Amino acid sequence: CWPQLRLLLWKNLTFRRRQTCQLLLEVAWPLFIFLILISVRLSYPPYEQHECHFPNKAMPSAGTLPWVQGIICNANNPCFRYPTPGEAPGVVGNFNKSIVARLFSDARRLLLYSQKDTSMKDMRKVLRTLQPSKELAEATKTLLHSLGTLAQELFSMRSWSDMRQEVMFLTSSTQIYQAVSRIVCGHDNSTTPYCNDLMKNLESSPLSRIIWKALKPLLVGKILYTPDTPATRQVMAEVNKTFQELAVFHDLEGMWEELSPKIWTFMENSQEMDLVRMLLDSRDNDHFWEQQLDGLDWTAQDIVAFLAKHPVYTWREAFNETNQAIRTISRFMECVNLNKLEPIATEVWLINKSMELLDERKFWAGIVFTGITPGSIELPHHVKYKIRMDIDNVERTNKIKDGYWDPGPRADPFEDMRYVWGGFAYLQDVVEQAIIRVLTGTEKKTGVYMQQMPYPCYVDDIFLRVMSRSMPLFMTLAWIYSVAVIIKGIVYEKEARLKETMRIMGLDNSILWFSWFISSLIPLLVSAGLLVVILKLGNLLPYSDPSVVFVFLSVFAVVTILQCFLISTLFSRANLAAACGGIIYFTLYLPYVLCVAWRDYVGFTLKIFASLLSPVAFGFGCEYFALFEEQGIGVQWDNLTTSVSMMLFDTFLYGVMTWYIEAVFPGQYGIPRPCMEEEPTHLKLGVSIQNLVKVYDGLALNFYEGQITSFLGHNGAGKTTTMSILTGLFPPTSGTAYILGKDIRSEMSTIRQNLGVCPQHNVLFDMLTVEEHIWFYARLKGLSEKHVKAEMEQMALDVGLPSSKLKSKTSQLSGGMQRKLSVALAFVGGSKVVILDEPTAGVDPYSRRGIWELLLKYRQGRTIILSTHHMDEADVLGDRIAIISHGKLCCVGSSLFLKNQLGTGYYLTLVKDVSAISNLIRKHVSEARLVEDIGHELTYVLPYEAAKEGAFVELFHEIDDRLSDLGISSYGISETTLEEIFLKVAGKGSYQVKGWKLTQQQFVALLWKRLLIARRSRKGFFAQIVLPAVFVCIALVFSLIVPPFGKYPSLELQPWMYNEQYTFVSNDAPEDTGTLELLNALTKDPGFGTRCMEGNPIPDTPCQAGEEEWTTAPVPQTIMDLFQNGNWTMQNPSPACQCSSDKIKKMLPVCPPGAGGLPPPQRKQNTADILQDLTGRNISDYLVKTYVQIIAKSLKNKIWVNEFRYGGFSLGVSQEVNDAIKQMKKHLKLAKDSSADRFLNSLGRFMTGLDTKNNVKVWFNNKGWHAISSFLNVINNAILRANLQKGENPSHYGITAFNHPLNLTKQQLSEVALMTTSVDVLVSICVIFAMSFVPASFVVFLIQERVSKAKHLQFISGVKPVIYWLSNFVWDMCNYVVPATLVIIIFICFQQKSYVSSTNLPVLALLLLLYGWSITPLMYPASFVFKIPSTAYVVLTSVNLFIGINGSVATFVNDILKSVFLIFPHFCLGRGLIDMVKNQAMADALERFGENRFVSPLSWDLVGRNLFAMAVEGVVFFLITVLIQYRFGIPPGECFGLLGVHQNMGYCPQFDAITELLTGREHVEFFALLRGVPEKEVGKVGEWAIRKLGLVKYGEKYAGNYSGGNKRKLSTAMALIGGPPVVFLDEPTTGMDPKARRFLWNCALSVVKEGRSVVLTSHSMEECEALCTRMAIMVNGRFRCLGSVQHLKNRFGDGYTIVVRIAGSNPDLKPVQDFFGLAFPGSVLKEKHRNMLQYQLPSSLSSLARIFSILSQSKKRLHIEDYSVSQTTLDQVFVNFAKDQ
Ligand SMILES: *[C@@H]1O[C@H](CO)[C@@H](O[C@@H]2O[C@H](CO)[C@@H](O[C@@H]3O[C@H](CO[C@@H]4O[C@H](CO)[C@@H](O)[C@H](O)[C@@H]4O)[C@@H](O)[C@H](O[C@@H]4O[C@H](CO)[C@@H](O)[C@H](O)[C@@H]4O)[C@@H]3O)[C@H](O)[C@H]2NC(C)=O)[C@H](O)[C@H]1NC(C)=O
Ligand SMILES: *[C@@H]1O[C@H](CO)[C@@H](O[C@@H]2O[C@H](CO)[C@@H](O)[C@H](O)[C@H]2NC(C)=O)[C@H](O)[C@H]1NC(C)=O
Ligand SMILES: CC(C)CCC[C@@H](C)[C@H]1CC[C@H]2[C@@H]3CC=C4C[C@@H](O)CC[C@]4(C)[C@H]3CC[C@]12C
Ligand SMILES: CC(C)CCC[C@@H](C)[C@H]1CC[C@H]2[C@@H]3CC=C4C[C@@H](O)CC[C@]4(C)[C@H]3CC[C@]12C
Ligand SMILES: *[C@@H]1O[C@H](CO)[C@@H](O)[C@H](O)[C@H]1NC(C)=O
Ligand SMILES: *[C@@H]1O[C@H](CO)[C@@H](O)[C@H](O)[C@H]1NC(C)=O
Repeated sequence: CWPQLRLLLWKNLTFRRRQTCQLLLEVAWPLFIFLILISVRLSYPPYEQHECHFPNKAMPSAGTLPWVQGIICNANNPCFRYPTPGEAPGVVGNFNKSIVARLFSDARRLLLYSQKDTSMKDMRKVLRTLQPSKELAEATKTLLHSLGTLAQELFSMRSWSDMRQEVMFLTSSTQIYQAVSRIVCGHDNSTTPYCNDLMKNLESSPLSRIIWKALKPLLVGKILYTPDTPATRQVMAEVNKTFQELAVFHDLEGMWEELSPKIWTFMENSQEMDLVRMLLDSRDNDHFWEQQLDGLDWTAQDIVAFLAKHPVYTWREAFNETNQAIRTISRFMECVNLNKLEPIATEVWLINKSMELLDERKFWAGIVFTGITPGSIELPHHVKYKIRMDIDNVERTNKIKDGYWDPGPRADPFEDMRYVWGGFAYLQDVVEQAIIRVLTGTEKKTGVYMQQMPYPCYVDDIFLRVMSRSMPLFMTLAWIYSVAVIIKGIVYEKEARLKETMRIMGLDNSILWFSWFISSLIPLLVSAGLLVVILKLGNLLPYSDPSVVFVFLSVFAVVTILQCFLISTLFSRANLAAACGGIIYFTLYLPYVLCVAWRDYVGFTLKIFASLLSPVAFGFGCEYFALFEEQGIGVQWDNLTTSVSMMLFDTFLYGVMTWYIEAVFPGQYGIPRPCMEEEPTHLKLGVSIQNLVKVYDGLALNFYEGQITSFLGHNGAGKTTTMSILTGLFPPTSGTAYILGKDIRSEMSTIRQNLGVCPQHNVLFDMLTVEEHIWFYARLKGLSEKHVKAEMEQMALDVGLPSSKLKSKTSQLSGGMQRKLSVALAFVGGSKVVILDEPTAGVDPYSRRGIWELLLKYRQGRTIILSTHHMDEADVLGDRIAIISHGKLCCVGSSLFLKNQLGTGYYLTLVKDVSAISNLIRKHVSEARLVEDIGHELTYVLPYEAAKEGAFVELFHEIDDRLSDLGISSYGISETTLEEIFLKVAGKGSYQVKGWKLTQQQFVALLWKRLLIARRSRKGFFAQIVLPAVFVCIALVFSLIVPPFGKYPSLELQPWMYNEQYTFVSNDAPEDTGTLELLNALTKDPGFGTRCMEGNPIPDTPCQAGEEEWTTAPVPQTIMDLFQNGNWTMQNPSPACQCSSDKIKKMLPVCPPGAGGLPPPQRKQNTADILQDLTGRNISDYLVKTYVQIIAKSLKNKIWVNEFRYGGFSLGVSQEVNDAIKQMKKHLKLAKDSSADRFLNSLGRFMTGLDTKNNVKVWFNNKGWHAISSFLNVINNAILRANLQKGENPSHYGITAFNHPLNLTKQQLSEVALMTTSVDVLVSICVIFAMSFVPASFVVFLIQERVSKAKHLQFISGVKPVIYWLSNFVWDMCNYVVPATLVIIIFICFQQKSYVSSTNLPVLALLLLLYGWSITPLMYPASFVFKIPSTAYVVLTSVNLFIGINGSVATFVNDILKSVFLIFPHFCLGRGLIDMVKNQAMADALERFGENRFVSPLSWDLVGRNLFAMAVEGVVFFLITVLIQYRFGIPPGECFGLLGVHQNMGYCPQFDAITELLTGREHVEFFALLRGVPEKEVGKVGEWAIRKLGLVKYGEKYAGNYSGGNKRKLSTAMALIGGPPVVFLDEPTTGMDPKARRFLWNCALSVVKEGRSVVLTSHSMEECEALCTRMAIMVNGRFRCLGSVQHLKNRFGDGYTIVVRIAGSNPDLKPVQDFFGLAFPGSVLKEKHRNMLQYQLPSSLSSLARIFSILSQSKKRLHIEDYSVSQTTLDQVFVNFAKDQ
């Protein structure tokens, strides 16, 4: 079994090598795919980012100055890469090095000191006393002390010394930025054009691009509120106070203008300044000043120089600088809108005013209070308010998350930070604080800070994940090509009956399947190894062992090969299977991507039950590979095992299914599973049949060695069954068959080793040479190398191709040479018993004679068993003819015995009065009669038993005597043929219709034929109507699940919008009662917010009742010992872990347990979430470590990891001045209703609104889109509930905030309407792909009818092919229209207002109609150049899909492009659909906004140009299709057969040309309707033709299910429908059966005898000599008689043939042979047998009387028993004419 496997492997490798066309592409396709993949990979490098923290943002309630400082400088999330000091639980600053803060603190200190200072009083007292004494010295000392204290207080500021330097340095790109960052924080018709171009150059400068967007809605915006309720009025007045807190710079200009002259005259010409300047320079005061100054700068000399009078830095310069600064800050503040408060009556007017202000580019958010009942009391204890703002300034409310998870803290300052720079959080906090202050009436000041949670050193490698999760597509493209190739190969080897021949030679299917598996696995394994190598080298899958991926790809190759072995058992056409394999593989892989989208509810059992396919298992393996690759550790030898096990189970299942289907459902050739002469005993016996039986008798026949015995039968008895049983593959019955002494049922393998079989089909492999065939067959026989070479040389010498030009050439020989080689190949191995099956089927007589010579040369003891339907072959070759019938043996014996036992007498033929010759013959012969009389031919019959006494000689002498009297020109005599013995043993309409009505009749006939072939196709090509239907159905059901992408509902800001989350509360500095009560109110019965309190005022979220436990999670002993080691302080409280080392890219840092440090006490807060106490713990490090470890643990299980925590809280701790200011205002220059009073009040308010007792940091995760506002509302509600007194039941006390964006403007609606292409193009492509399936049926029907089936056969008669094409187009439109209408109704069923509208439906309908009308003729010329059916479907579908994708990409993107792309109807339909949807969307947007537009879609600009374009395109395409086709002596009753005007000629093609879906009578009815037969008598003509050509019992049956004889009879019936004067036939009886060819011959004779000549061409000379009368051999062409029949047999024919048999036997008589040789001089020994001789006499036919005389005289002397004399045949004359060429 090993040499056979080696031979099969060699044959497969040689088949693969000799092509040199598929293997190089099989190698280059995956190479190109992976090169494109690595080229795309090299363009997207991985994005690495270090771990970093974010600063804390200050809200307006935490002070105006810190809020402004946080807004201005740190507004870009610098991600400082280190824990900022603001994240510490104690300090909430990070603005300690600010200069503005120091200046404000120094100003506050100076203001507080100026009240207690009384130096002015002492100076006035000294001035009054001076205007020496005792109290004068004490007064002077007190004045000096006060002056020294004032100087020490003034010189300790040092704030203006830096601000002045900064402002002079302000008046190179990074220098100004650094100066601003140092001065701020740490490290047109409406307004004047001044602020206009100020803002213009601010937007035009690359310095405030991140600051102007945040400062625009602060000083330009405007706030509106509804309704006009006194409670709303109070809360908005509080908001206005909060806003005007920073209005101190407004009333400063008036104060400066009022206090400038006073201070000027006080410093210029006042006595106080004079006394101060006089007391500064002296002899003893210098030491006092030097001591009081403590060595600081600006000594007394500088003091006198600065405070001098009439003057380098004098106080006048500082005065002018202060004046200029006040002037410029007033000019800046002049256009700062601080009156942003507008009350509106109702909501719709508020929205209208909001849109109007948005059109004016000055509009901030608007508050809408719900449930107020205008006219009410202070508050209803539950305030509900919504904040409406522009969609470009707030986060979207349609979704709360990004969808698919990805690393990254989402900290973009502009794209995902609209809640900060948009102004939502600030205004929300202000409104919440105002509501709290109005509800409680308290004076507490609690600040709120926004701290963002840091991220633990993430990297971005999304491309790697996408490539590793979408691997199967690129991994299986080239493999789909390869499996298509191998499927084509398998189906080609199966269809050519090669597997049946291998099984006949003694081979099992197991070894064939194994050889195919190996030959398909070798190149697949090579490709898998190369792909593994290129993946390891190209850094596409690094840190991965090549061995595991190599074995994975090997298992994938094995399972794909077994899938192909399963699929190949369902097809019978090589090209069709090759085209369908890739589609089947694609639709079998599609389940993987279908399941990967809905994997949220996919269980393990469902995955296992769905893992019966190979692509889904490969996808699961690739997902596991990606999961183990994204963490940098890779996959090595250590899920995947389950995937490999499922793939092996799939291989086993595919193998079992293949073994089952091959047995139960085989092809059209397999078997499905649930007158006796004396036997010559002088030779050897090879086969012995004894009582063979079957399923519905007795067979006793013996075959001898040195004889070529025949086996005849009607193919209906037990002849073919017995021949098959003798060859094996069939279980025998209760009988015996001893082949060379071996029983069939006993041993079958020993018999097949020496048994040659030659079936009807020639067995020759393609791409192979004849010497390779000989070698392969000889090696499969079982011979050694020397015997193989000897047999090859002998066969090359015997066949007749001893030349290197034919031995090394492929199967390019003629049919005769191929048949001769196939016959000779059955004699390899020295087989002692051979069984032939119909040799020389359709070869010319020369190749027939050659094969006969080869068979006679291979007769030396080989037991040749002939089996053919030809009688002349079995007569001239069969030595013992055996004819059986009815399953039993009827006759057996030699040719002479069978002809002389039950045959008829000789047949004489005279070729030129018929009564004189008949009377003479009846006078000479006893019982003679006339057989036939045809044109120049008279044939009679004579009894063979008569004329034995010597009457033959006298008759021949009488004929030769008066031969010139009669008109006979030549005479001949022959014997009885074997065909007669085998047969003995077993349309007109009375008038023509050709004319004007003939065209209409042909049109209606073609339409009727097409309707009949389309109606009877319920099982055939009927999917062309239901497949586009379901395609459009699924395309529409896919378009009803996509959101409109233009809706923003009212989203309630609550932290419970997510399923599960973790919270935390950190009580820092637990020594204050306020922080303790705030923590209590935050962790009391009401809970965090308004989730559950006296009910559930939030939809679809009920609260839990009982959950209260302060428990700690267990900890292993390892971490316990690690932390008992010690040295774990606040700084570095846990072992950190590195991330993204060199050459190792890690998505998240992995490190051993103990990263968090300790499990904090967790407790469920009765709100579907748990909180953990983090008091006294490092918040940032703990959060980072817990987040990274939780994400790692959740990703290690592959459970679609999502966010873990969202928010947490950290509580901590941070009038006299006002009183002093009031005293100063009253004490000095007191006034009222002036600018000074207002400025002092504003300054006092600003100084008061900057100190906060306690504060809370709200840690929020920016991954949640609405996480900051939710927890802000929560902490505001907690602050509200903490400020309640006397126990007001804080359960029903809460504040609810909403987020509802305003209505979209015109531009936004236009962009939303235009952004629908991403949905429209998919529907357009799906509709195009569904509608491009109808013309494919028409084009494949045209291809099927084009290959000599119906086109040329109808063109033979007058059919006017233009009318044929017109009828085809009409029927295609009528078929296309019904399906188009059905699709339109299906579309109409659904409610798609974009199409069902009264202005979109008829235009949609006519567009589809025109698309069909234009696409029908486009594919018409594609059927011309296609010499294969059932294959253009997939190619044309791929071309249409490519054109559709090209049009879609062109529409995606221009005028000239759209103008020239109109030639494609798919592009036209796509553009029409796109324009229709766009017009509908624009009209809907205009109706929604309040406009009116009635633009009809039928305008020539939008839609209507494409319609005319497609119409003219279809017209010119039909014209081009019509023009392409055009490319711009035989007397009556003479069968003049060529032995090499349209309506009056009949034609019969060689190959059968019938439709497989029509009946027998319908064919002749259609052909009569085409031949000008009236519709009235067309049925009578059809019935007449049916009765003439037989098959009456099969008149109503599909012609496709007929047999060869039935198809030939149908062709003959069609050939004589109209009754032409001359009918042309080509091979009428080919491969038929006796008793059936005689019927066609008699029909032809009856046709020709009625005065209608026939012209028949064929290869069998027996049919020609039995039918034709004049062998018109047109060597020179045209018409030329070649001397009839008998004339040609007597003129150029050979001599006679005499077969003689001796009376004596055992074994023969040499004297008879000697006398026969001595009698005739030209006697040749044609065949010498035992008791049987035959001889040939050339050039001695004219003396036949003398030959008969000598035979009669020698019968008694030579002891002759039987004799026979016959003439030459027609095939002998043919080979004689062809041998001399
Ligand atoms: C919670 O836990 C985290 C870590 O788990 C703690 O964060 C640690 O403490 C500091 C955070 O404020 C970090 O100190 C910084 O370290 C930087 C690293 O630079 C190098 O440091 C190494 C020593 O590790 C030196 O040999 C090198 O020469 C480098 O200096 C320092 O650069 C940084 O110094 C600052 O530089 C800036 C700019 O020059 C100055 O303006 C500034 O004044 C300061 O000098 C600073 O020393 C520390 O690295 C960080 N991580 C670790 C592992 O310690 C938190 O502190 C914990 N929470 C609490 C409340 O303690
Ligand atoms: C809300 O505050 C604004 C300014 O903070 C107030 O507008 C001031 O008063 C009148 C307009 O009512 C103007 O003459 C002033 O110039 C405005 N600005 C300043 C700085 O005084 C407004 O009156 C306040 N409204 C309510 C209802 O309190
Ligand atoms: C608003 C009014 C009341 C402020 C009055 C205080 C002003 C006039 C005084 C107090 C402190 C003084 C400053 C003290 C220090 C210096 C640094 C020196 O190199 C230039 C002069 C300069 C800058 C002085 C300018 C004048 C000064 C700013
Ligand atoms: C006789 C042999 C040598 C030639 C056979 C032609 C083969 C190689 C060509 C002709 C038609 C081609 C197919 C046409 C359609 C498709 C569908 C597409 O989705 C995958 C490629 C696939 C499956 C092509 C594979 C290669 C193909 C089958
Ligand atoms: C900043 O912190 C320092 C301590 O390092 C402190 O002295 C200073 O007052 C702080 N600045 C503030 C709170 O503005
Ligand atoms: C805003 O949109 C809502 C949503 O339907 C609609 O009811 C309202 O009339 C619209 N208002 C304006 C001014 O367009």
